[PDB]
Amino acid sequence: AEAEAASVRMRGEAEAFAIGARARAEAEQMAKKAEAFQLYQEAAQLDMLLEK
Amino acid sequence: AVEAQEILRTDKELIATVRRPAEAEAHRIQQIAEGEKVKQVLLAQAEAEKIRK
Repeated sequence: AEAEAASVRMRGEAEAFAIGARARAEAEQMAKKAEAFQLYQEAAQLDMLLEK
Repeated sequence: AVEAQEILRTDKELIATVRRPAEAEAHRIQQIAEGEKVKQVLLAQAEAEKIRK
């Protein structure tokens, strides 16, 4: 039982740290998405609408 | 007198036949019950700490 508990603890901690890693990556990723979207005029919105 | 001696003999025979085996059976049952109780208590403790961990 102690071995199983340690296994669960360590695997869960590792996967939670991995979730945090993608979290930080995705946040720093979306910041630049917003920054790029800020420089969109009517032509770009028209392109997005006609692509969708 | 034949039957009186038979009474004494059958008294002793009934003793040796059922009175002492009853006591031995009682001792066996209580010993085995002690063993089973200790086993169940230990298993329950193991399961409880399993659940806790």
